[PDB]
Amino acid sequence: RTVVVERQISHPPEKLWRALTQPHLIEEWLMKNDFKPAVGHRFNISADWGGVLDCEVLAVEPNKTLSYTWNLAHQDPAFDLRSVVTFTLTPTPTGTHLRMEQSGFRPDQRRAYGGAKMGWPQFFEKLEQLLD
Amino acid sequence: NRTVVVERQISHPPEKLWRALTQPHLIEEWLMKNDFKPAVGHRFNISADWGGVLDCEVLAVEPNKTLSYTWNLAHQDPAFDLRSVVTFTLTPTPTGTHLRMEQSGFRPDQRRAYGGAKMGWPQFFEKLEQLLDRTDL
Repeated sequence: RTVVVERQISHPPEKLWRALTQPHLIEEWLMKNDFKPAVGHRFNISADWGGVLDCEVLAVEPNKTLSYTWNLAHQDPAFDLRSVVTFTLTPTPTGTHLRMEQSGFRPDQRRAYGGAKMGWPQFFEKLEQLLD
Repeated sequence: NRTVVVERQISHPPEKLWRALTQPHLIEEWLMKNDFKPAVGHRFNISADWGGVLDCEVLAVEPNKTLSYTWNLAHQDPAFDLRSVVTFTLTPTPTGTHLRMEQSGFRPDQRRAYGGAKMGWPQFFEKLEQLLDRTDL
């Protein structure tokens, strides 16, 4: 299954791009992370309570495309997530159109699938609030 | 090995607080998704919408007084390989209940984990107090 979220952002691509690629900015709308805009770069996204995700930068195309894995190794197949998250920025007259595609959810992971459709909209809201 | 301690004075009776700490649908309100059960040895998970998950096991249960369970996450990187015990202690007071949360098991090589819990628990308790107030008469 794939979770897709799209939104029209009222800011230029460069400004959105920074909020998507700078650690301290990502942390504002997302959470703690050691992200770096370099293909092959491995990093983690974690929460203050201990939860953590394992990621690797897959593709980087300044102001246009950003993709990285978003996984968690777990003995329980229901929580053993392997996915790809890809941001696609499309410049428009008023700002930038942003699409997020997260792929890889298995039928036995409704929890992760559902949590993604619920959480991304919130993550986006915090991102827009940040840019505003 | 360090331990995180957080205390709060809650303006609600111990029984009410106890329910919010032991009821799945209530725990999810201030904490997150879970399949908790007030039974010693019971294994469960606490998971987030973004994919994060913790493996837990009930260790001790003393109605309206004490509650303890493991709070772990197996990870290849020792910085994230968390192994800890969370224990809640309820002490009846004239205006409500005094709550203490002790989470021990933090290794000296897990600086980020220790600090995250220090400011993470205050956030959870804030939502806990909010829940107790909105569900009050």
